[PDB]
Amino acid sequence: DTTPRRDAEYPPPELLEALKPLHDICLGKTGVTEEAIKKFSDEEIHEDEKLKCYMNCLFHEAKVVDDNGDVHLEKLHDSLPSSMHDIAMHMGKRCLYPEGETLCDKAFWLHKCWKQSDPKHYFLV
Amino acid sequence: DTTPRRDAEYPPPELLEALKPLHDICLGKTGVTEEAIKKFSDEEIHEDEKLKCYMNCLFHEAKVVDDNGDVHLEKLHDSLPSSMHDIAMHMGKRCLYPEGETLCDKAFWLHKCWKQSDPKHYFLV
Ligand SMILES: CCN(CC)C(=O)c1cccc(C)c1
Ligand SMILES: CCN(CC)C(=O)c1cccc(C)c1
Ligand SMILES: [Cl-]
Ligand SMILES: [Cl-]
Ligand SMILES: [Mg+2]
Ligand SMILES: [Mg+2]
Repeated sequence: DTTPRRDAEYPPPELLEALKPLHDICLGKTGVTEEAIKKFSDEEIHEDEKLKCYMNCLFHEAKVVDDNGDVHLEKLHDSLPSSMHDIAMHMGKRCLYPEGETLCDKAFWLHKCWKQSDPKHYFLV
Repeated sequence: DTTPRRDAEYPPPELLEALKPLHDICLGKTGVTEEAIKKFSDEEIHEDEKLKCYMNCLFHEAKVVDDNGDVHLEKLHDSLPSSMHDIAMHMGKRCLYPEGETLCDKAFWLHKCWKQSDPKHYFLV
């Protein structure tokens, strides 16, 4: 099943809460719309350059990046609730090696790869 | 459970069979001993420089490397039987980013990291 799962247990409320201030920071900086975030989360994969940089910004603000600003998938995994560790692993197992010229391109590459892999459990806020 | 699992079912016999010709090639190329391989597989981590290159050679001969000879973990995962997929996932989840000067160093880094992560299922032939 590919329908996004959105209920009281998933996405983990603690992760949603933790992401709220990072959302404020990154939406402020990039000027992405809330609509574009919601559509990417719950509807079709779509192209929006500010959204790509919004995705990069969340990784940077969450401190899940290396010295070059590239996503460090282990740091990212560590930062997620343990309840979603297995789902996350499977979502990212064919998404190890982002491609793209810029950090925004590579961040978007990751989100798109995850959403293609597990659209039910992929989300973005 | 940290003791190496060695029985008629695991390691998968079909994988051991497929590895045999690669072992012959790579031992010839690198000068590692049969004993050094068995010791690393079943006994303790140890740092034999020819073993490290043997490890690198298997990745090359198995065609699970990128254009620069670095291990491509997705390619590697796809080369393993389904029966090992989950074991390999967990074994590698904190071994994503090898460290080392040479390709032999990085290959050893991976094997050591896998063996530290799951010495029950880690093996080398
Ligand atoms: C270490 C986990 N992993 C390797 C398979 C990942 O790609 C991974 C890490 C964090 C978050 C997501 C969605 C995937
Ligand atoms: C894609 C699987 N993976 C990411 C978690 C790995 O590190 C991985 C891949 C192949 C073989 C082993 C032992 C680990
Ligand atoms: Cl889509
Ligand atoms: Cl798998
Ligand atoms: Mg020795
Ligand atoms: Mg050296």
